[PDB]
Amino acid sequence: SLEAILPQLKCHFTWNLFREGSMSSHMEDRVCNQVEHLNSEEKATMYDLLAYIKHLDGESKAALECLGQAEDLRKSEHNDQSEIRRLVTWGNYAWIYYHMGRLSEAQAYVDKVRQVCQKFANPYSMECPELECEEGWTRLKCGRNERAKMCFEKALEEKPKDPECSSGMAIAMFRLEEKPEKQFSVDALKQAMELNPQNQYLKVLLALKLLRMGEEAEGERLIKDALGKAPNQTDVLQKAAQFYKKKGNLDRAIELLGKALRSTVNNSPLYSLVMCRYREILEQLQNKGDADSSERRQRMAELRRLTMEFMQKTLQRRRSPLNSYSDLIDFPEVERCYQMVISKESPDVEEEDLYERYCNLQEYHRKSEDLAALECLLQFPR
Amino acid sequence: ESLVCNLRQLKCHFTWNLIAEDESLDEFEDRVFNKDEFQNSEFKATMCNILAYVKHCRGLNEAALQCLGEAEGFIQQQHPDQVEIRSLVTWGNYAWVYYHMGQFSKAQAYLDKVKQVCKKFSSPYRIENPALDCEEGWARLKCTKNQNERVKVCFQKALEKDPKNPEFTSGWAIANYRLDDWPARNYCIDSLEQAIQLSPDNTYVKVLLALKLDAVHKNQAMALVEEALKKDPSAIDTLLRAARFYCKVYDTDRAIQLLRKALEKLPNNAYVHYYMGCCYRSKVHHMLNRREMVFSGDRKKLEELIQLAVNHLRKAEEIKEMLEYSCSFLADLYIIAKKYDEADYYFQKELSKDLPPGPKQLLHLRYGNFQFFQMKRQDKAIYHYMEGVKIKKKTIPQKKMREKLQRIALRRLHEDESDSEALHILAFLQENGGGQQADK
Repeated sequence: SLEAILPQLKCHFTWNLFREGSMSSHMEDRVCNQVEHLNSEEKATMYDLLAYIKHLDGESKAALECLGQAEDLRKSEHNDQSEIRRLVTWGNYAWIYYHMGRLSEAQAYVDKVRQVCQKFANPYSMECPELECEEGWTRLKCGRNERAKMCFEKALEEKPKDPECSSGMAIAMFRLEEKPEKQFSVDALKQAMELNPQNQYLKVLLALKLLRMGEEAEGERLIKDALGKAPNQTDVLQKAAQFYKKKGNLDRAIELLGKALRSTVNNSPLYSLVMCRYREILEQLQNKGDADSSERRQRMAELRRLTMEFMQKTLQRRRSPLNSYSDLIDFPEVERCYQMVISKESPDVEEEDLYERYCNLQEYHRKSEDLAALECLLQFPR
Repeated sequence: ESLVCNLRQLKCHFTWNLIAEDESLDEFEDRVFNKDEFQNSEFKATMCNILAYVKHCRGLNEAALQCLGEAEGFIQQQHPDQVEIRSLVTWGNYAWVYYHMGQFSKAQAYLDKVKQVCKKFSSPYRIENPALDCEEGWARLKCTKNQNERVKVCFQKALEKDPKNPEFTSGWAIANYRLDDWPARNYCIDSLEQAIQLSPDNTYVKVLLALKLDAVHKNQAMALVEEALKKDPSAIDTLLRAARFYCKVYDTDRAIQLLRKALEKLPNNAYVHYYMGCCYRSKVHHMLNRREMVFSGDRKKLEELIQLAVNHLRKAEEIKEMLEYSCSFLADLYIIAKKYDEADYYFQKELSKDLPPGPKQLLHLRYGNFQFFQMKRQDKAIYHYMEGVKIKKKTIPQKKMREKLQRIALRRLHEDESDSEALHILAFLQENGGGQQADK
């Protein structure tokens, strides 16, 4: 009877977060990049999501620890809305215990969620597939096609095949492609920046918009302000380096990424970005007939040390289904830089290795059974 | 009073806030009913509910009650099994209308009925509250890859329920930025094919699949239109959509017969007259490019074209100058017809109307070309090009207008009348040059 109760809850286990079938580099480093730059409300949300990622990786015991920390922050603050936000966390205990086999324990939290939901109940409305179609038709006629698309799409998830919803979704798709929906960016970003006056991430988003619109004096002034106030934030540094790359300056873009790489201990995702940029600048200097320069050497040596450091970093890592999946993605890029940097400049030192062992690890990644099981559950095509 | 507090919690057409940023109710009703007169509705209850809401907004309530009764009748007619679930919105409409009138007992009774149905069919664990609608969405921002469309909806719900909140506003702004940077790509071919195969006898998605795609199908695409007309001869949907499709076919003898059949249905409509004007115009322009030869029928075709265009213009446009955008077609029609005085009359009629900056600069470009071709003088043309370049909208007609200014710079060498206005032209062009080397 407990199996039927679980699908009715709202938690990360009932939202289809990975519907696309495409996943990024493992989110361990992306989800919890920096924790000293956030407030209490954002800290609680991060820990709720971090438990879901860990559980898929197989570390059920560590998942409970991530949930407990978010439990403490929400309990510490006393507020009416804080009680409601607690419903997401209690949904994760029920799913994790039931999977882990502790069926008796999971019944306690299913009981507890019912009293909280009973006090704040709305006795004049409900949710069902039939109530999403009637709203979908009305939004279609009034001319809001984008909102009508999602009312039909969310109704098909409950009923996989339905001749009425399917007809409606095709009409909304046809109307949208005929005339695209308008988007407001500069108005919304300016309005949001006025409500939040101490946020610099929204500053570099607007400047990147203004650069493409045709104004650089406005854009460059905004970025110089943002970098001065918060010069040790990874999010701002990556966006700032992108702006200069779009503008046409590659020297300054390189320096900003090098600063960002030395910011946090979770610098694994940044390795792929920096490696590509050195390849682009070195290929450019061939066009300028600069086959040899103290400056051309001043770049080739740096690419030499980064390739060894990344390869050394990969080998010293615990083996997990998510680590193996992310390793295969970065293999094509790291290989291409290998022949470019070292095989051409000088014969490779045999005794230094860091190669033919890394390649051996790649072959073992494909044969792993645990990766195959994970992809089937997530329905990722091979 | 507690009555309004309870009424605020219902979900119906009144709460959904249908009309927004519409200068009048007349524009709303026209755009919903007359303009897309085709669609009608798959579910007949929506039209009656919308009409009842508009009628109440006008000031009449008995008509609203009658329309709502018709909506309930249609609901009972279509779905007998799910009559309880499907009737939930109309009860809210009764409650709101009765409360507006003053009979509170009926409003209370309908509220009790809604409460009973909700209590019988509700789930004990689920809840709806914008805090959860925000948590779902902060999860999506981190987890998503390229589909940012549901993030924006999740944030709009929370923002609508409680505005002026910094967190919801930040989420909405980020979603809008991400959607603007990389637009969502959607394709109707697979969805349309699936919709047809699941439920035949729809006789609408067939026509949409024909006109939108399957150009390679050719005669096979036309077969869909023939079968759609065969299955339902009384459907105005297929009738209007097939007639517009035949304009691409360039077979007016067939499209006009269909449009006459349609006019036999709704005589007062103006877009029926508009489509006939589009049908002669597309055929005569097609035959003007290379058919040549006797070139006689074209004068007649233009005559009926202009008469139908005027029969359009006399209605639904004198009231609102902006709508149908027909005056440009009228002007170019006279230009092809070689008659110029009514041509400038109608173009000046068009020019006085406000337009968005893009259409404005397009109008300036077109009339600059005209003022060049038909008039010996050049000062008016350079003035109108200056008028257009005064608009700072960035678009490809504006780039063509910069090319026009380069031409006028050549005409400075050719004609002496250009004088210092050419100096201002080259000043603007060197400003543009400074800008483009600034973009580097």
